[PDB]
Amino acid sequence: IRDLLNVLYYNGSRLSLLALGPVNAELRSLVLNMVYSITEGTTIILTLIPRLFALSAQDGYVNALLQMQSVTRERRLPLYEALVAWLTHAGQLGDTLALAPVVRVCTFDGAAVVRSGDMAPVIRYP
Amino acid sequence: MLADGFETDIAIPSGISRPDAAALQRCEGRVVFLPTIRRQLTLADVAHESFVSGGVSPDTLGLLLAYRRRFPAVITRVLPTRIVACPLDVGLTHAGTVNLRNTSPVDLCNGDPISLVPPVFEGQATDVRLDSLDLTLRFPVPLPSPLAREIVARLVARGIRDLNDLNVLYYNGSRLSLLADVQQLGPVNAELRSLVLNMVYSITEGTTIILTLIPRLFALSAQDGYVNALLQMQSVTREAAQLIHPEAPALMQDGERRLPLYEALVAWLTHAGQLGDTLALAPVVRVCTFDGAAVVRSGDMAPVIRYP
Amino acid sequence: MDPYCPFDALDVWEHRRFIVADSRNFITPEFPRDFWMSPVFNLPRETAA
Amino acid sequence: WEHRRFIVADSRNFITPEFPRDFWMSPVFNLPRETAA
Amino acid sequence: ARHETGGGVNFTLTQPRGNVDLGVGYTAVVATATVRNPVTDMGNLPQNF
Amino acid sequence: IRAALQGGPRISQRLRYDFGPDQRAWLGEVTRRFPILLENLMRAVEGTAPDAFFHTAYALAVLAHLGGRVVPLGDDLPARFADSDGHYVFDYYSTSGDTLRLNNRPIAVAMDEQSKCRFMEAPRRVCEQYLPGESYAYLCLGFNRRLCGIVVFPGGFAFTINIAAYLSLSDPVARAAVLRFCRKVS
Amino acid sequence: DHGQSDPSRAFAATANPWASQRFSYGDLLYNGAYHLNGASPVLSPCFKFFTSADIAAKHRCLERLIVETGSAVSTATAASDVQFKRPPGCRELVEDPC
Amino acid sequence: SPRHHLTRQVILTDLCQPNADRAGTLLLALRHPADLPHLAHQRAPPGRQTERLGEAWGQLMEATALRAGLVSFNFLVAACAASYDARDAADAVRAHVTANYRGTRVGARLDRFSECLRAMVHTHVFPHEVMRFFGGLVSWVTQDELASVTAVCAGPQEAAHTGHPGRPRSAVILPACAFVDLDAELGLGGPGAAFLYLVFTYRQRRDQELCCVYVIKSQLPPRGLEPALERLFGRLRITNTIHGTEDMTPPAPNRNPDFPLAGLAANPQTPRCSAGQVTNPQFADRLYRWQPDLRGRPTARTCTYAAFAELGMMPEDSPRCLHRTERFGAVSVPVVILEGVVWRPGEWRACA
Amino acid sequence: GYRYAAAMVPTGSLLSTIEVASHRRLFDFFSRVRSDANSLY
Repeated sequence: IRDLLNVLYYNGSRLSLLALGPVNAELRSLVLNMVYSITEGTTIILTLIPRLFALSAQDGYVNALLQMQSVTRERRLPLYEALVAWLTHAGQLGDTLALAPVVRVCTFDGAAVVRSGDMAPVIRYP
Repeated sequence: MLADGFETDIAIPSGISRPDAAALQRCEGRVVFLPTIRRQLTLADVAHESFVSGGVSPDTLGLLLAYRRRFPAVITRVLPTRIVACPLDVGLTHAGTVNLRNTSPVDLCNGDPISLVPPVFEGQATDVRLDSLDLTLRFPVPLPSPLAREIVARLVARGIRDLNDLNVLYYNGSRLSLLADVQQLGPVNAELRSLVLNMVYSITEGTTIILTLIPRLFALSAQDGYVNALLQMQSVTREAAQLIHPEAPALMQDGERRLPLYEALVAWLTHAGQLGDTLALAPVVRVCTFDGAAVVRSGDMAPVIRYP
Repeated sequence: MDPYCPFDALDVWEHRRFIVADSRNFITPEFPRDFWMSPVFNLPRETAA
Repeated sequence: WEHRRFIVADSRNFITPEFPRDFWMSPVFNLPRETAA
Repeated sequence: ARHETGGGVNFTLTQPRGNVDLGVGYTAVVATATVRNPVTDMGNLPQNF
Repeated sequence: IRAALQGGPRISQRLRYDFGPDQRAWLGEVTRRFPILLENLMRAVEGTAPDAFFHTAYALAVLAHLGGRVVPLGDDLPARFADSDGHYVFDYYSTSGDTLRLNNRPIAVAMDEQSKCRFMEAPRRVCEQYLPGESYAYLCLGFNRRLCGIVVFPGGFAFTINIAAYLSLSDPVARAAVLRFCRKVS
Repeated sequence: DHGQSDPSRAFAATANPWASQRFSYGDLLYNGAYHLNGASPVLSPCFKFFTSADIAAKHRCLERLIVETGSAVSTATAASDVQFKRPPGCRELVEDPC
Repeated sequence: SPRHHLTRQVILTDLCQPNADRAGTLLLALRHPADLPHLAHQRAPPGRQTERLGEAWGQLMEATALRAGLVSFNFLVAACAASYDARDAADAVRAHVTANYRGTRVGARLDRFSECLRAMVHTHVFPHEVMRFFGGLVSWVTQDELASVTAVCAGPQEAAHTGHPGRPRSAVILPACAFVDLDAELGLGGPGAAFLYLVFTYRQRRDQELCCVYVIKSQLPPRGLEPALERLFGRLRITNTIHGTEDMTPPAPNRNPDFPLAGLAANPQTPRCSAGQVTNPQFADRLYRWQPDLRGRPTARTCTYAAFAELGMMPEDSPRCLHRTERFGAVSVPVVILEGVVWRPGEWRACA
Repeated sequence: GYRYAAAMVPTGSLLSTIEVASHRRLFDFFSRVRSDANSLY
């Protein structure tokens, strides 16, 4: 998204992600779904409520958000033909980008920290 | 999962006619909502006799909002004295494989996460009504996942029209449609709030930058074929590019020490990417056929192994 | 004559044990406001002069 | 439990009273150094 | 004890034991005889704060 | 009081009191009721006898200030009145009806934008129960060792008043007033 | 106490005014109880000489003080590169005459 | 003889003590704390002090001397114990932490580790990202400053061999300041199995923050917990929205008017441009200009109140709760004893 | 509690069976076991 940060800290052990040539190009379809589904979402809700940005940032916007939280208070645009279609795509990326884990490591008779290249024991949720 | 599995008993009374008892052995695999994890329940808890709220009959949409407050279980076998089921949240069986049966007009391929949906389809709403005991067993319809994201998104969109077409589905090129009914104003406000809270939380200070990428996509869609087939033909932002050219805010408050785009994406995957689970229930179930075929037809059994 | 308030009002469920953020509420009586009269300070019949 | 409505005490809550034009020209806000009292 | 980790099954063996020192007074001697190689080089590493 | 309300102000609340939606109707009268109170402040403070004036919290805040310019008599001030600047000592005047004073002993409430209230350590008076601005029928009038004041209306709406820039007592008048109304600290 | 004399050399109150007395320049640098240098892993060898909280916690019976210095816990480590304060892991039975 | 999984880990005994807390307490692991002063430097909301956390966590490491360890549950409860409801029992959980753990001046840690949790939330590295579940004690071998911990990370608690053939099982032990049911407190009194939920509670104010840990037993699924956690803490979700956002600077007054897409789409006289004309100054600079401000908006990371996770279940017909007090040396504690618990953890889920 | 091996060989048996949980206050040690308690062994 910067093209149109690479410091990771785990275990107190510094990582790096930069090392870029094909990696920028290979990931390009991931970027173009992530941008669009957000920018479609932040305009339909901006169309349903045309006041989400024109309210004052700390007087009125907090007034409207608190009433949204409370349970007990009750040509043509292709507007409602988009809320269907936007939830098809945003409902899809929720599977492949949540990254549901399969494996838990419970160590036994060995090192607590598993190093790069070891053989680690594996359990699944029972 | 328990070490020997968990299997409930749904108690059958004594007075049931043989044209009613011999029609319950066609429930070898169905889906039954339990409210508890009791080992001995009654049929008067299972049927739609136990479903009805105070005075008010349910629609097809608010019927979802008492599914997630209940426990979906699968009948493994109807015995002549009782009905043995297995819940999906506690544990499946020893092997974890549970046999099912389709009610769907929709075929099942491998690896499809099964969600369950009420009988919304026309020409489909078939329930076994027991005349001997006034019992109405509404059995929900197992569907593949991306249809289940659609049909929930269809019916929520239908009620928003009625506060001030739509009913056309396609799967493998087969047209199929659903019933058009009036909707109760209660369970629509329970869904409209569940949308907007899970949606306004997806707006972050970092989203000011991504709004300024909208005029870049509309030009980029004219060069790559992947991107015009991405926007849509009936999209919205394509009409936003022909009217509004945004630009970014100039400076930031402490714009060195923080990552604005990274905050907007993590807060997007936890609210909007979670939304397909908020409206519907959890897709616990998917299909792992061992040796039978690749695709399970409608009306045939299918083995099931769990999933988050 | 209404006091300006940005916030309209909210709905707060409170279990009696889990009371946290101990603020205090404004007490108003049970009789209606037509009985709550305007203040009258009677001037004396004579003046200090 | 207990249920009630709830208005938040924010410091932006102000109040605007109205004064009469001849209010501050009152014989008590304007006292001499030596009165008859 | 039998417990399986890693496909293989560990057979951990334990044995509980006891130590009672029944000596009223001193009953054992260590005697430092010779000196092997010093670990620390006797050098000048000045200390920072 | 005139210096704090000369140009037309907005009296924001300085305290922390949550309302009710029916309770907007009560504060709506307090707006209409507002300038009549400020007169009958100055009337009822004038209306006291000069011998009986020196039981109020206002007189015991002046004598605690002229002493440092000793403890005032009767020991009405708290033991921690001279520690920080939030340790105020209040009065309680009736809002409706005849505007009177409703206190035996001056009442000390320590405080901390907004700030909460809190009593301190110490036959019975009903008006001793409630914090400043907590309820109807209580105007509150509290002062400092700095002799900066505050007038707290029902709901927590208040504004600070500097009395010390207007108290005009000369030094021989002051030390003749201190020695008569204080006591030397042991 | 510097109204009393040094038990080693009894004709002087100390041998350093800047190290022996309380709140001295020696105390302010090398006590555990003030924590100037507990953040760095490098050992200070006079940590056991100045920290008065450790000696006052020890007992006085010479029957047990002798055996406990037969198997005392060293403050240094040998697996460290330069010389480190010990990790809370390791224990080395190293005898202390000091 | 059912199936259960074990763990072993050589663990510093800085904060958890298997000498004091016997077999059957919860354990919570941590990430390695060298990343904490950088994550607070990175994920912090703007207009706050980022390096407050490293000073606060620093003073804890500067007070245990008078490596990713483990925090037992009784240590975490007693740290946050100054904000509970049954205050008499809350000063009984602290009353044996300072008097049974191997070490001196324990109160200098309890007024520091709770002070660390007062700095986790303002520096916005939330402790449920850092706190991870670890199993319950079935055996321990101890020494000075480290011990070998053997827990059960999966399975039933009531099956692992303790090592003593005198008492060759255990039972889950929890203090009575955190075991909050939602059966008797919601009216649902029917029989049935019940789950177990760990819950953190946040309260974001200007240097006035809290922490409350509970082991909540309920019959709701994780899919149906989000109303019930709002049910108790309705004021907390309010005060996190209204008092959480501070020193974020707003652009005032309203720089942004209404959003004119719906007003310009229905008119034919409105100027437009195609794909080849956009990103050019001779076509796009006659269109509408739109400069939205998002500063001081109470974002979802600034509006959190709770964070749950699964802990396990109780598969009986009815849960068997007990209420006893057992002896930790010379101080006895209000303890809720849970019987027959099967361990299954889950992911953390923010309730923003 | 009490010695479970001692009650394995009893010195004399009771005759009338009564709900003992009503007469709790007479006893120094009292414990109800549902079917099998873990702490019996």
